[PDB]
Amino acid sequence: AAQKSFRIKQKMAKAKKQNRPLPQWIRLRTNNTIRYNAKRRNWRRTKMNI
Amino acid sequence: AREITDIKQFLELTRRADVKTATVKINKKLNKAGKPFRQTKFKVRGSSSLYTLVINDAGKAKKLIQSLPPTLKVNRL
Amino acid sequence: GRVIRNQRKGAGSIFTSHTRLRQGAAKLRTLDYAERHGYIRGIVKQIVHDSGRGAPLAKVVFRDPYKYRLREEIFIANEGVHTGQFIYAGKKASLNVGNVLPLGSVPEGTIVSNVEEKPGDRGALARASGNYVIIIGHNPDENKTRVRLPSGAKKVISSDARGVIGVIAGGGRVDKPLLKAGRAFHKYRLKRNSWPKTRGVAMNPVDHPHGGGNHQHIGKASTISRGAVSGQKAGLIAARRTGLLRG
Amino acid sequence: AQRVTFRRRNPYNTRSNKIKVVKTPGGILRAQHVKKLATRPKCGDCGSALQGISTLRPRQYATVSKTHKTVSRAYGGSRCANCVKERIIRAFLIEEQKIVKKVVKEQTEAAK
Amino acid sequence: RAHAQSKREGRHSGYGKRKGTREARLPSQVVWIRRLRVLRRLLAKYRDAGKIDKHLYHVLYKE
Amino acid sequence: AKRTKKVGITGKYGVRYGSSLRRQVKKLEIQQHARYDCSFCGKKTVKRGAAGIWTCSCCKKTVAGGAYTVSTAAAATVRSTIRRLREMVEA
RNA sequence: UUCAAAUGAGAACUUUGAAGACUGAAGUGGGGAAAGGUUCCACGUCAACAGCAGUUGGACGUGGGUUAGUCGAUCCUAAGAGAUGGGGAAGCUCCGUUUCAAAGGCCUGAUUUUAUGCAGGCCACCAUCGAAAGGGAAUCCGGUUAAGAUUCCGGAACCUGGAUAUGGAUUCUUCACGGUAACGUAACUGAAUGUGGAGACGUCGGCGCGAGCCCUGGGAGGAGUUAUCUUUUCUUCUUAACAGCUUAUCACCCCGGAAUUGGUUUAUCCGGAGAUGGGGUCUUAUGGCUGGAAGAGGCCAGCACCUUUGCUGGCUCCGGUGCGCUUGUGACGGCCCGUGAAAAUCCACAGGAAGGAAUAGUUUUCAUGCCAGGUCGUACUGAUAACCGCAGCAGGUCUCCAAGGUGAACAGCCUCUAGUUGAUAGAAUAAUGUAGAUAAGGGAAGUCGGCAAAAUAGAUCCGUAACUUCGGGAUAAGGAUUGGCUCUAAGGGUCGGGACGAUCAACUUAGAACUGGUACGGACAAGGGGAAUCUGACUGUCUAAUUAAAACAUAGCAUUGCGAUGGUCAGAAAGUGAUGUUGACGCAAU
RNA sequence: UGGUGAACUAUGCCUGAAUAGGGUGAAGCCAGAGGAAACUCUGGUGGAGGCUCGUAGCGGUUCUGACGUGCAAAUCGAUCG
Ligand SMILES: [Mg+2]
Ligand SMILES: [Mg+2]
Ligand SMILES: [Mg+2]
Ligand SMILES: [Mg+2]
Ligand SMILES: [Mg+2]
Ligand SMILES: [Mg+2]
Ligand SMILES: [Mg+2]
Ligand SMILES: [Mg+2]
Ligand SMILES: [Mg+2]
Ligand SMILES: [Mg+2]
Ligand SMILES: [Mg+2]
Ligand SMILES: [Mg+2]
Ligand SMILES: [Mg+2]
Ligand SMILES: [Mg+2]
Ligand SMILES: [Mg+2]
Ligand SMILES: [Mg+2]
Ligand SMILES: [Mg+2]
Ligand SMILES: [Mg+2]
Ligand SMILES: [Mg+2]
Ligand SMILES: [Mg+2]
Ligand SMILES: [Mg+2]
Ligand SMILES: [Mg+2]
Ligand SMILES: [Mg+2]
Ligand SMILES: [Mg+2]
Ligand SMILES: [Mg+2]
Ligand SMILES: [Mg+2]
Ligand SMILES: [Mg+2]
Ligand SMILES: [Mg+2]
Ligand SMILES: [Mg+2]
Ligand SMILES: [Mg+2]
Ligand SMILES: [Mg+2]
Repeated sequence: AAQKSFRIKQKMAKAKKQNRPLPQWIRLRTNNTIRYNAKRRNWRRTKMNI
Repeated sequence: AREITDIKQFLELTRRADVKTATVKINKKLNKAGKPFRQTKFKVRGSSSLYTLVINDAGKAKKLIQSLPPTLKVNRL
Repeated sequence: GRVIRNQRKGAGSIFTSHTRLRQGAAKLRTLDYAERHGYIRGIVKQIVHDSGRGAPLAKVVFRDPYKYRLREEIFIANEGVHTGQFIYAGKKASLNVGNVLPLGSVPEGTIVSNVEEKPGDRGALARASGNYVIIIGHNPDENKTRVRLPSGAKKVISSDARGVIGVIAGGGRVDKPLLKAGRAFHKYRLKRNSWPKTRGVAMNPVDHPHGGGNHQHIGKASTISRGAVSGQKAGLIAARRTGLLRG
Repeated sequence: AQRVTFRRRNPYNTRSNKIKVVKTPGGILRAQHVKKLATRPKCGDCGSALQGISTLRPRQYATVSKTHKTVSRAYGGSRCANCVKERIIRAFLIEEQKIVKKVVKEQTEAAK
Repeated sequence: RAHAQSKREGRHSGYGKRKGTREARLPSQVVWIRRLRVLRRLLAKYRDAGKIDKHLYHVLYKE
Repeated sequence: AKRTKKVGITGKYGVRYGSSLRRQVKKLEIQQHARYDCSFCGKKTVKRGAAGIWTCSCCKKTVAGGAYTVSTAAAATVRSTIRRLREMVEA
């Protein structure tokens, strides 16, 4: 809103830091079965609902 | 900012123990009939206010300049 | 099969009175020692309009007998009362318009207003514009006074009940036709949410006892008894008679 | 012609958000937010504006000296100098009338 | 500017060029206010100069 | 010149609401907008603020009166009755 | 939409230039509120996504970016919400918001190792939450980034809280003096308590004034046109918060005593309750001058040039006009059975409790000086792609600023500043379509029905019937005129003076001559009318998404109940509620 | 049976905001005329109205137009209030 509560800003900061692809070295781990970030969130597709 | 018209007041104001800097500014005010003259402005920086004394005569300008205290840091133009 | 409008009014959600602009409750002074034994003089500072009230209000200042200060009282202004007038309230107060006197301290035929039903209730009778109570008799044996009320009813009141000499100001107000819906609108937006009114016969049966039918008609007697229950009392409740009086 | 914008985040024309257009030393037009105009102090008796009292917003009265807020007279910055004159005359005349009233009462109590 | 000069010279003001009513183009109240202000200014000027006395001034003011 | 034959101030209402209602309103609006003698200062300067409130433009006296007239006939009768009763009690 | 160049493996779509257009200032511009949440910006980059394509992107990958004592929140209260005391409920919990309660904190004595000891009253206000548009302490200008700025830098201010010295002021008439007065000032003691003011308020109408804009003259620069004409067309010529002096309609004061009544507004109010007049006092909206401040910003001209990148010089001035537009404001006027918030907060006055006098004896709302001002928000979009609608959806979504012409006009049409040139394209012009049009003669014969379309249309001047609630009907009906050009007349302000003259300035109206393929509200824009019947009085309202109506409402009329131990209505109950901040000219039910 | 909704919409309340230019011309006021008296009349001024033409806004009459596997689970255009 450009006038946001600190609680909203803190949630937005967490979402911003979470918004990243899978680290590549994860795939090389022994017995790894994670292929991509399945919880990837984008601002044009899914709204985070506060 | 505040204008000072009394040279005696300006003299006491230049030694107020909180004023440290002053600026002497030269303005050309030229016209064909009224006056093509040279005006000087003595600006003293006080703690809360800037005091300006306007002198339209060069004789008084130089007298005040040489009457300024030595501890006062003076900028020209 | 649905809760009807007159039933819904009692929950008082959208049907409360609109009191934002009102000057305060209009009432007499608290009956104290000074009014009980002598009189106390007040000064009319203002005659002000009150939102939602036809009658104007007099704002009267009295001195506090026990602490150094002034006390404001909101009286209902009687006809003739003016700013700067002195008001006298008490047992020994004079018989002048605007003065507050016990009903036992006035002769028969006296015209009073804002009359207390019981001594100390600070005014309950003859409060609307142009209304008054007539003192018609005294019974000093039982300390009682007979009065005629605005409705024509005869009443017996304690002679210690107080009243204000005169008639409530603002009379003749209802003699002017409103002429249009908007004036009724502005009249009731300062009072409460009772306007406009939908006729029961214009509704469906679910909404009103008068609802429904292939013509608009009540279909059963509109005189409803006293013992009817909520949702049934729509029409002429406990009507002793109906129709135009004198043919 | 150069058009302007509100300088605060209030986008509505409320009476606390009034502006006027000024020209800056930069040569451009700019909005300037203007405070609500002050109301003159009024007499406590008649309600007319008090002569010789400065017109400020209520908090600004704590900044100026006493000279701006009063007049050199009884009820200086609260009454209008005709109401003060009326107060003086009414007080003197009613006090004299009280003396007359009690002298008359003392005279008429000697009839018996 | 050329059209404005022609309008000042009186052109383009015939019946075929007017689309608003006469009131809309120039209010009759504005015309009356100008006329009455001229008359009152003249009457006051004459009274203050002494060409007329206050009784003649009052009659002329009313009429 | 004569601008209306009979509607007077009710010409603002045009042709609606009916002639009888407009005439009834006419009488009360003429009363309500009339200027009245001030009993205190003696000048034709009393006008209605709101229904029942009558203020003099000079001397600033405000008096409680009728909704559309300064004094109602019932109020005048009440004043006469109160004066008669007070004088009878005093005599 | 087009041409060319650049880039690229690849260009209808990317970038640059050129051209052609559009939005045309209730914008396709510049900002914001809700909402979103990084979409902002840079670099790399095109597998997926983009109604085709793609080297581009609100995509993908990696990072950078949001700086406040003064802008908000934070504080106040609004309609309301809601603990406590207490009552109800098996109970989850419900009522109620000051109540049937033993419901608290101010100053002053203070030995300042240290916090208190007894004093004597001070209202009785009952928690708290409730507004990023209501109230409210205080900041502006210039510059600066890839992206931040009223927050950063430079300069210049202001408020609050605190501390505190000097100067000034005052005092041996202790707590100032002047003015007839309205009142004036650099100050010029003042507790409890009380009173008053500000905060603090509708709407509309014309009038006055201000500001910004619009228009315009002269001059000092720059650019365009220049076959011809054009002392020409375009453009720069600016001045913040704050401060000092000054400046006002209204209001008030002194003198004076008015009929031959006078003064006076566009609007008819005012005067023996003291007018006109003469002279004064005051609010400082607002404007002027000065400081701030030319040192800034703007526009140019000469040299040097990626050597941190510059340097040097000049000018930046003086006028006019107004039913102009937008906006602020003042004094008024109209309207109401409508009279159009509250609190925090600040100040003044009344009162007189205490305290205070001679090389520092008090106090200082006077000047200057010292210190500090926390927390959270701050990027961007705000929509034919950043919100909601399953989406990059022709829908929906609050608000500020608003140039020139035409014209009554924020209408339509064209243009300037700014912005955009986006929506798959190429080729060809069958039928049938959708949208836009035209039509000989007839003129509603069509059809359920003139549906649809056409006709009318602006303005000026003529001329207007029945009927009517006398207000209307009415633009009734029905006619004439309208371009261009050249003129003519009327309608003003100042100043001279002690009967006109001289100067300055608008745009309305009327008339005449001439003129043309008889055209002329030349595009745009813009009533069809009349005679009757049914029906609802009218204005208004409803079936969001098949019904706008004769349906609902309405004023008016009538009836019914009720005097509070009450009528009507609510609740499981209640020491519980709505009407009710009410009282028959009222509330409730029809 | 126990819960969740008044971000849509219905209604009240509180606090804000928004609404060109024209037509008509109520009261009040000023001047004048006719009349023996009653009294009547004219010209101005003024700017009223849940008046009127008509923008923005609000709405949704008709084409029973477009669309009707839509731009859209209610929209588009014109005509309208
Ligand atoms: Mg979305
Ligand atoms: Mg009804
Ligand atoms: Mg029905
Ligand atoms: Mg029944
Ligand atoms: Mg505010
Ligand atoms: Mg006009
Ligand atoms: Mg007129
Ligand atoms: Mg293309
Ligand atoms: Mg593609
Ligand atoms: Mg971008
Ligand atoms: Mg990215
Ligand atoms: Mg603030
Ligand atoms: Mg709060
Ligand atoms: Mg920015
Ligand atoms: Mg700074
Ligand atoms: Mg920011
Ligand atoms: Mg921003
Ligand atoms: Mg932004
Ligand atoms: Mg297209
Ligand atoms: Mg044909
Ligand atoms: Mg033909
Ligand atoms: Mg046929
Ligand atoms: Mg047929
Ligand atoms: Mg048709
Ligand atoms: Mg007809
Ligand atoms: Mg429907
Ligand atoms: Mg809602
Ligand atoms: Mg209307
Ligand atoms: Mg329909
Ligand atoms: Mg269809
Ligand atoms: Mg449609």
